[PDB]
Order: sequence, then structure tokens, then C-alpha cells
Amino acid sequence: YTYSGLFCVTVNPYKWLPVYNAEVVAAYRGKKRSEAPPHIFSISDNAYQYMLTDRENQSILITGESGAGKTVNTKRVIQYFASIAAGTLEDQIIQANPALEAFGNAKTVRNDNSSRFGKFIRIHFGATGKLASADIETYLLEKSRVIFQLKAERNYHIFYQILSNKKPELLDMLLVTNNPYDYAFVSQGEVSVASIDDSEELLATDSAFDVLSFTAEEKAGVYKLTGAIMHYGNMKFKQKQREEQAEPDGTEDADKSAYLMGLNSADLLKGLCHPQVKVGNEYVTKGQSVQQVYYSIGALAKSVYEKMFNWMVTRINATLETKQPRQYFIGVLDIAGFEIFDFNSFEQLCINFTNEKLQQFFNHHMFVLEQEEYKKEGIEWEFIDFGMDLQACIDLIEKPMGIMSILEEECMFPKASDMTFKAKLYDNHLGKSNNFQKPRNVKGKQEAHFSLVHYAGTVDYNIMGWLEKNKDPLNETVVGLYQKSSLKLMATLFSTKSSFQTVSALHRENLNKLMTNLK
Amino acid sequence: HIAEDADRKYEEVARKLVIIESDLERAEERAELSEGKCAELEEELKTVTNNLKSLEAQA
Amino acid sequence: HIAEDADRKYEEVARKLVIIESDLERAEERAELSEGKCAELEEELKTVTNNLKSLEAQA
Amino acid sequence: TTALVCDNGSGLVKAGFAGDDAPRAVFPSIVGRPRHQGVMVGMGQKDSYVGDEAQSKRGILTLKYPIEHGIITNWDDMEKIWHHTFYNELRVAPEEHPTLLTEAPLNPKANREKMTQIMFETFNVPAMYVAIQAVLSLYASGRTTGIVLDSGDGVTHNVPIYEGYALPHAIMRLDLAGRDLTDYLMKILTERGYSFVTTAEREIVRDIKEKLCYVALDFENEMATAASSSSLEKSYELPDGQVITIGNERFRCPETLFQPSFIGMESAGIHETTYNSIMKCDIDIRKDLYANNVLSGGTTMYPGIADRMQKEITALAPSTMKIKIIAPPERKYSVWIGGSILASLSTFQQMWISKQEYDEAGPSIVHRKC
Ligand SMILES: Nc1ncnc2c1ncn2[C@@H]1O[C@H](COP(=O)(O)OP(=O)(O)O)[C@@H](O)[C@H]1O
Repeated sequence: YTYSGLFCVTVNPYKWLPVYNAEVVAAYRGKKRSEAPPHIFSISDNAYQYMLTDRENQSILITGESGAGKTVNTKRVIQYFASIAAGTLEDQIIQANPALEAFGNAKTVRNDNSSRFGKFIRIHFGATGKLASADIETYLLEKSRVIFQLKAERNYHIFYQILSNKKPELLDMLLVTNNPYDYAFVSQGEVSVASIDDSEELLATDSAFDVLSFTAEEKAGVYKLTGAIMHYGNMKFKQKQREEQAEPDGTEDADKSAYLMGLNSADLLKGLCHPQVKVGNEYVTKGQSVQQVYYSIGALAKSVYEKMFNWMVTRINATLETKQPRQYFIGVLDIAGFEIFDFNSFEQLCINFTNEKLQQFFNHHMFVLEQEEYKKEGIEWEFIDFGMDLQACIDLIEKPMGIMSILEEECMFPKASDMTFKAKLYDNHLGKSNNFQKPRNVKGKQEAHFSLVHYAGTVDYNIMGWLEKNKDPLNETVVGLYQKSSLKLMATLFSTKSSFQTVSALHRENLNKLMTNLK
Repeated sequence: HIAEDADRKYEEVARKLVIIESDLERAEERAELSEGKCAELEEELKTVTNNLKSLEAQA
Repeated sequence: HIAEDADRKYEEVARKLVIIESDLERAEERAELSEGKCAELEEELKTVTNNLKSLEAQA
Repeated sequence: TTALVCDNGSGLVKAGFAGDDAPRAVFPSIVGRPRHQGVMVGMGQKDSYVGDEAQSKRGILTLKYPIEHGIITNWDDMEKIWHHTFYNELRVAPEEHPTLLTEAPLNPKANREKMTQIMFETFNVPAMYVAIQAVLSLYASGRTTGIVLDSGDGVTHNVPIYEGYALPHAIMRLDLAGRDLTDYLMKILTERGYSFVTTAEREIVRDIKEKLCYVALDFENEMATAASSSSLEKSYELPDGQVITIGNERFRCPETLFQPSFIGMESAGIHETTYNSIMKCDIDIRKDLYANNVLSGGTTMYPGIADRMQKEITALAPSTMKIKIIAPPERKYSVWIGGSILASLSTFQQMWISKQEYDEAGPSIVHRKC
């Protein structure tokens, strides 16, 4: 245990220690940080005290890309919060976790169990400081993986968990074989890692759905939706003979997915090849090329997956909540951290952008703290804001001429390619900004295209493929088909006088919402 | 008077309905037969396109 | 009683008449769409066959 | 802040917000004034009706289009139409939105000068811009190269583009469009007995044209076929009963686009002016122009027009080129779609004509710079 200015650095000991159990060490109640030893229990207690004396919620931002140390610390802090302010919230929280483990974790290049979203566990407290229910809230999720995975990676575990042929009942219900190299949405990188089984984790997720309030239908429906997400990957369309139009050739996976999600097959194919639009007061068919059909299919898959994820998290919040109307809570924020790999891409850029935002948040907090302390000791000393004026210039990525706006523009523009995207980047930024730099590409190493001077160093990015990865055209005709499906889970998902949607835009809006919550 | 008037004119309405239903069935036959013939025609066209592209490569 | 019963049966039969007319016009417009396109691509087939023959002469 | 896209056209106003997939408001570009006496005291009679309110009341009104051939010939009526479009159809405040207007190529400069002066003074838009309809159509087609043939209600024009470069010396503008076909059909229907003379009757004939007319692949044998049998005859029902049946008029009306001598014009058909606009381009780009003929506008919506166009151009061009007529199924709103795409680009936000630039330079800035 250590203190770093304002951080609380803990190191994984890998050796069982009674330094947390029993309460003999938990005597931090009433004690301050500045006097007692530097334990996270001191910080949990400080947040408790601040809630009781200030009526202002508190937040715990724990570093998450570390494989271990974070999870055990989360367990220990929820245990401590149960202990001080005492079928328990800890039991309940760890019960339904296999759902999140299977849905929001995937094999990473530098990991094998990676939190690919943001978990904001809210432990709510009574009017006076009595433990109340605790709801879980999820934030921006790397939905781009549901379709595309790099080489030597693979998407969320649940797909291979299901496809391990553990319950032949499922692989019989979803009209699905077991060979992973038959489904393009999962067979992009590597189909399985040797560092984990899929069958026993499938059993864990089954038991999770059981301890969860899910019925038989709220489980078969989920399995059917995942099977349909796999069946989308190998639908095939061909340009109509001699003019332009994308038409289907063979409807095998079409009929499969149509039966699964509870739709019609001809209706689905027609709505995929002939999307309708409302022009003022009338509807007119819109044409679709092959690549447009593929983009729409991918967008549908991503939307379905995210909707299912959020609905499951709402179900967890429901089954784990029963309590009097309470006032305050403590924020436990789990999220990935900064990344510097050997080959950085769009996803790494988004993650580093989020971490730039969080780091600017921390800098602002620490700046106002130091400035307060100076006004307290009468020390007359004023300096340029140590909070934002560091990264506000490394916020090209959001200002409406930076990288993301340029990428959206290039997603809209005709015949745009990766070379034109690179050219636009260079014309707008190379030489005109100081954080934007041309990479020093040495033969023998992976080629980068530009370099951003982040707070955690200068990272080199390779833009190959960002255009296809940013497109997200939702097909409202197929969504309207979904809203009528027989499979009641699908209709519940899509219950709630468009072609301009991009992953970066949704990501930026989600990040704005998250920062708004934290601020 | 009004009842028998409605009776006669709307029985004639049902007669026009017989006519329109007959012609609708005829038009369904026409549509299905035409789309089948034109699927045959599109087979001919795709085949002859294959023929021309292959043969012009050879040429 | 007779009059109103007649009127209601009649109006229902007629409101089926109207949808029969709509489906009839839909069927005939689809059939003419088809046949027109089919003769246009028939002309296309004639062109590509003439090109096939000229290409045979070239071979 | 979002921007407005207001493709005006000479027959239909299509407005909406930059970033949507289709225009939010589509109504006729028409102003109606009462024609008869008015006897019911207290009815609250309006001075004039605009849009499609003037269309349902058309029985008692005299309708006027404020745009004749792409040129705005009545500025009070055009102001009424813009006021309606902003306040009653879109329900916004023009003071809070840049506006992207559109204009056909090769028409007088006073048109654009008055457009921008009207906007900036009687609407106080923060900024505005006047695009060219063919460029926006090409944006919407997802291309950067091709000869686009736009054909709306007032004017038909070709604009050849290559790699995003326009060839302003090869732009060809023609002045027969939907409205002249409507008039020709009104004149041809009299030889069967039907007489439409009123403006409301002109609207009726326009609907007959939009429902029953098509372009014959081969005009002569189509004529002979219509003469021999009677299978080409359809029936239409006026809004008082009184069905009418038309025969060879169905394809004699749009045939005027290919033989403008039917209405006593000396120009050539649209196929021939397209070919001429191509042959006026540099010999290196015309092989790529031949394969990217982009059809746009309402008057290009007849059934069989793409096939006839391809047949004619193929007969004109050398026997080695690949003629491809690109006719999207939503080609009637291509100009608006492209306008929304354009007004949504990040690199476009410096192309607006800000209020301050207008205050410095007068209305003449619209073409002097932008
Ligand atoms: N389905 C159709 N078939 C044939 N002509 C049509 C059709 N729809 C519209 N038109 C013609 O198109 C004209 C309106 O087209 P539009 O592109 O809106 O004109 P503008 O661009 O000047 O507003 C009308 O005059 C009408 O005659």
C-alpha cells in the first residue's frame, strides 16, 4: 500500500495476508488519511465520511486493464462498505457476474480476460448513511468487436462458450454446427485460446441465468439472438445482372436467422435489399449496393448485441434491487486504461481518448485541491490551470476539425479511401499542430501513419481500415420488422413533418454522458 | 322503396365485384406467368452475357 | 330490420370490393412493369446476339 | 447548430434538416388566390393559400407558380413560399440556422443576388450558400465522375464532372421539362374529347401524366401496335367520376423529351444533348463519362426512360464503349439528399457566406466568391 500525491497505489501481493481480514485492520473508522497508514480502507472510509458530511456522491476510479489486483480490490471495497455501514449485496453482485464475464470480455492481444466496457457499480446509501440496494450501470462498450476482430484476437467469450458443444440442446436449437471456421463473424482471428475452457464457463453462465431472474424463455431467446448474430456473418448478396442492384444468392442463413429472431425470410431479404424512407408524407424505395447491404447487416448485429447487453444489465439491476427510497451512493468505476501496443488502430484511439478525458478530470480535481490549499495557507501563488490546459490541446480528436470529424467526413464522401483519409489528416494537421506528428517509420517495424502526443507518451496509429470500421448505417425497415417479431425478447428489445451514423459519434456521445455523470 | 333500391343497386355492386374479382384472378395469372417467363428470359440474358464476355476475351 | 341488415351486408361486401380493385390494379401494374422490362431486355438480348454473331465472324 | 436544406425547384419545394435521409417537407411550389365572390359572412377568408393547402382548395382558386423556368419571376410569391416553408412546414426560426439553397446552372445572376438579399434581410439567416443541383445529385449518387442529367419541372441540364472538376464549357441547359410535357398532354388529350383549360385542370393532367405515361423503347412500332390492338389503353377516373381512357397518348407525351419538335422546339432530344455534352469534353475523360450517366429529377421517373436512353446513346457512341445509365430508385430527391450530405461535411463549414461578409460586400458576394 502506498500514497502518491492523491492516488492510492496498491500492488498485487500474490500471497494471502490478514492485512484485510479480520476487522482488526479495518479500525480506520473515524481515522483520516493523513494520520492512519495508507490503506484503501482509509479512502473508502473517507468517501463514507464525505457522503455523511457533504451530501455529495463519491466516486472510485480503479485502474482496469490490469488482469489482477483490480477485481480483488473491488471485492474488498464492497466487503468493507458492507462491513462499516451494515442474500447480501456482495453475494448478489458476484452471483450474476458470469453474464458480464461472457458478454463484455474478449481475448485481447495483451490479456485473456479483458473488461471491454465501463462498469459503474453504484452502492446506494440511506438518508443517514445506511446501506441500501446497489445497482450496476454500464457505459461505452466496444461494440465494433461483435463483427470485426484483429488477427490473434477474438470477440466476446460467449460465442465460443456456446460453440464449445457443451449443451447439444443449444447447438440443436440454433441450427448451428460447432466448427468456428464456418462463421465469418467469429472466425476472423483465432477461434480459441488454450488458457481457458469454454464448457465450464458455459455452465457458469447457465447457473448465472438461473440465479438471475431469467425464465426458460429469457434464456432460449438470448441463445437464439446470439445464434442469429452468428448467422448474419455469412449471408451472401450479388450485384444484379447487368445494372447495379444488390440481390441475394441463396437464402440458407437467411431462413435460419429469420426463423431464429422470429421474422419472415422474404420480408427480411426485401427490407435488406430495398430499405424504405419517408419523404415528407410518402414512402419510396432506396437502392442498395452490396457493400451497403453488408454495412447495414453489421450495424444491425451491433445494435442487437448492445440492446441485449443493456437489457440484461437492467434485469440484473432489477433482481438485485429491493430497498426503501435512498439518497446517496458511492461510485465504483471500472474501465480500461491507456494502451500503447505495437499496432494501434481505431479501437485503441477511442480508448486512449476516453483515458485522456479521465486524466483531464483527475488533473482538474487535483488542481482545484492544490489551489484551495494555497488559499488556505495564505500562500499567494497562481498558475495556469493544471487541470485542463494540458490535454485541451490534445483534444483534437473531438474539436470539429480534428481526427474524428475528418473520419466522419470521409465516411460520408464519395469514393473515399484510406489514402484520401491520410491526405486529409496531413493537410489539416501536419505542421499546423504540435501534438500531431508524422511517425518515424523504420523498416523492420510496423508502419504507422501519424503520431499523437498523449499524456502517456507519443502513440503511433495505423489507419488501415478505419473507414469500414466507422460506418454504422442502421436500416430502419429491418428495425421495424424486428418490432413485430414473435420472439417476445426481440420485441421487448426493440420496443423503443440515420444513414449518417458513425461509431465515433456514438462513442463521443456516450463519453460525454459518462463525464457528465462523473463531474 | 329505399330498401329495395339499395337491394338492387348493391346486388349490381356485387356483380361488378364478380367482374373485378375475375379480372384480379386473371391479373394474378398474368403476373405469375409473366414473371416466370421473364425469369426464363433473365436466365437467357445471364447465359448470353457469359457467352459474350468469354468469347470476347477469346477474340 | 331487413333494410339495415341488407345495407350492412352490402357495405361489407363493397369494402371488400375496394380492396379487390386495389389488388387488381397492383397485379396489372406489376404485370405491365414486368412485360415492358422483359421486352426491353429482349431487345438487349437481340443486341448481344448480334454482337455474338459479329464476334463469331471475328473469330 | 444544424443547417437547413431548401431545394426549391420549379414544381416542388423539398425542405429539411442537414443530416437526414429524406426531406422533411415536400409540397407544391404554388400560391393560390380566391377567384369567386365570397358570401358567407364570418368565414374568415384568407388572402392567399400556399403549398398544398392551396391544392385541396384549388376548386375555387387560381394557382400560380412563382418560378417559371428555374427563374423566380414573382418575388412576393416566393417570399410567401419561403415563409410558409420555414414557419408552418418545418416550424423553426430562420435566425438560428444556416440555409443551403439550390439553383440550376446558367441562369441570370440577379436570381442569386435576390435570393441572398432576401435571405439575409427578411429572414436574418446567420449564413447561406447557393449550390448547383447537378453537383448535389452527384454527391447523392456516391460518385466523383459522371455526366448527370437533371430534369425537374422547369429545366433540363447536363453537367459533366471528372474527379470533382466541372467542365463549365460543356454544360448544356435545355428548357423543356415536366411542365411542358404537362402542357403537351393537355393539348393532346383534346383530340379524344377531354378539355382541361383551368389551372386546377392542369393539376389533374399532371397527375394523369405521373400515373399513366411511359417512354416507348421503339416509338414507331409502339405507335403501330397501339393502332392495331387496344391493349395499351388504360383508364383514369377524374375527381368527379367520369372516367377517361387514353391510348397512344401515354407514350406520346414523354416522347417529347426525345423529339422536342413535337412542341415546336428546334433543340435535340435529351439523348443527343447528353452525347454532345460528352463530345465537348476532353477525349481522355469521355470513356469514363459514357459509363456514369446519372439520371436525376422527377421528369426522369417515367418507366422505360433508362432503357430508351441507353439504346439511343449506344446507337450514337462508338461501338466499343460501355454505356451505363445510372437511375437510382429514389432519384427524385437526389438533389436534396446530396445537399444534406454537403451541408453536413466538416470541411464545408468554412464555405458559408456569413452575415458579416454580406454586410461588408453587398449582395454581390454570392458569385464573386462563393
Ligand atoms: N412518377 C412520375 N412520372 C413521371 N413524371 C413525374 C413523376 N413524378 C413527378 N413527375 C414530374 O416531375 C415534375 C416535378 O419534379 P421535381 O424534380 O420535383 O421538379 P423540381 O426539381 O423542379 O421541383 C412534375 O412536373 C411532374 O410532371
